[PDB]
Order: sequence, then C-alpha cells, then structure tokens
Amino acid sequence: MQRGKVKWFNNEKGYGFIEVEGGSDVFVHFTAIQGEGFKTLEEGQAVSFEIVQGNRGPQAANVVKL
Amino acid sequence: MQRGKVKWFNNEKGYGFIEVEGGSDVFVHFTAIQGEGFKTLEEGQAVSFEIVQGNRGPQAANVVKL
Repeated sequence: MQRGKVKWFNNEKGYGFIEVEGGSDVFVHFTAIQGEGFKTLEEGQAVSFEIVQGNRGPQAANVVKL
Repeated sequence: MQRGKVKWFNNEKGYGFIEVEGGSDVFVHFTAIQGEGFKTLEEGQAVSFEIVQGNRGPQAANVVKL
C-alpha cells in the first residue's frame, strides 16, 4: 500500500481527504474503506491505501485503518 | 459507472474478472466488493462497478451485486 493520515472525514457525507507526505491530499470515499466495521474514518487516523486514477482524478482504494 | 456480469471468480485467491457487453474484461479483487458478508462473487452474477487505473492497470471499484 501507501501510508498517510486522515486529514478530515465527514461520516454524514461519506467522504474526506487523506494527507500524504510529499504529495497532494488524496480524496477518500466510504466505499473504499476496508473491514466489517462501520465505514467511517476520523481526523488523524493512520491508514495504508493505494492511489488509483478514476474519472475525477486520483482517489484512494483499499483503505485500511492502522 | 456501468453494469456487467462476473466472468469467473477464484474464491480461494479472492479475485476474478467481470465481463462487459461489447467491452474488455475488468479485473476485480475482493477488496472492491461492497456490502456485508463474506467478500466473494459467483460466476454469472450481475454487478454494477466503476473502472479505475492502479499500478497494475485497470481494475474494478465499488462493485455492487445486483
């Protein structure tokens, strides 16, 4: 994967951004989150993930709570 | 976003392909499958998905079983 920290995530809207070292923030949607738990993330949370290119540009995939 | 059908899926390894009417097959990994329950797909199952590009080439995302 790749590593970063959740910059913010709105659990009502179902999206937020992941902050990365030496890079632009990366959009994260709830559908990308891994695990049986409720599909939410919280400010400051450590994650591993993959950057993929969709029709709107870069986005996270395979987002795992560390 | 579009629909297709599962071409095949190797349950042990957790990946397979979705076949698209008039288009190329799309690789699908279990981590893209939405919903609760054991992450798996069955040959012939209709699905909705999006296509993203990662380091390995095009792959499915937001795979929903219809």
